[PDB]
Amino acid sequence: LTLNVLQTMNAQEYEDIRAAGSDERRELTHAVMRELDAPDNWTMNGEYGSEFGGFFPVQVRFTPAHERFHLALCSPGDVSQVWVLVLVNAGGEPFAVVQVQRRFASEAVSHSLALAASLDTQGYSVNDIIHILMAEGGQ
Amino acid sequence: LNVLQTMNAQEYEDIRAAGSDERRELTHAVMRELDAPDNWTMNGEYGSEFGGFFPVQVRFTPAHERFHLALCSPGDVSQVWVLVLVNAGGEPFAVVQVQRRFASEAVSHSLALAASLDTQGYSVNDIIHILMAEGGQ
Repeated sequence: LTLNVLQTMNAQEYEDIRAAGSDERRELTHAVMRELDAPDNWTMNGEYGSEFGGFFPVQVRFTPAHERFHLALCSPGDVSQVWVLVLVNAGGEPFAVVQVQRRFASEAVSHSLALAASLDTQGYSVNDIIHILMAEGGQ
Repeated sequence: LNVLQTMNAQEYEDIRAAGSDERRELTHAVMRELDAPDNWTMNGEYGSEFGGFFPVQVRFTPAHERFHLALCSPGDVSQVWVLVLVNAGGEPFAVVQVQRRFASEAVSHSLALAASLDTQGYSVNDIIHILMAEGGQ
């Protein structure tokens, strides 16, 4: 499971690995995470069962230490044809899709995360962080 | 009911954005149109305890908790209502039904069929394949 393999796989092929089993899915999740860089003092966690809702064959969450909000990277599958990066405030609002990608673009995700982090450190509100990330994300 | 059918994805997100009270009222209005099968519970997301992906998200769960279904509203993530079935452990999983416009009776019917098949001892894999046919997926 190289970066190129992760990029060429369609929505059904993501659902196919989830369908193959828990160990197969876990492998896929780790390969996605291996391509990503979590910002300093943030945690990065993948979903291995349905603890994150189970909606996406791969779901990776990135959370700042204070945990006021998180971002979730959601893979192609039955729900969405494209990779989706969302920002969710605790309590569900504000919320936005800040970026969509047709093909897995790893460096782009990590940069948006790096941007989210520094904006957070710099004391920007969640609303302002969403508005900025959407512009950075072409959204 | 008619307002729910008439609202586009962006109005769903505008209500969640307006505030927690406004979102709660929208969640309850959706839930009021639906019927949970006997011995199942129905719960709506009020914050981000179901992930917060959808302006309205309603979960339907049998008491045995081997699996559940979630109805997910239009918004940023999806232009359409989706009904998904999630097994314990995240697999098997499927979208069993998609709706461009909220069809409350069709959701309740799909849920009653899932409950019916489950009692009759169908595997979750088989319930998925059957509900997808019933749901037009």
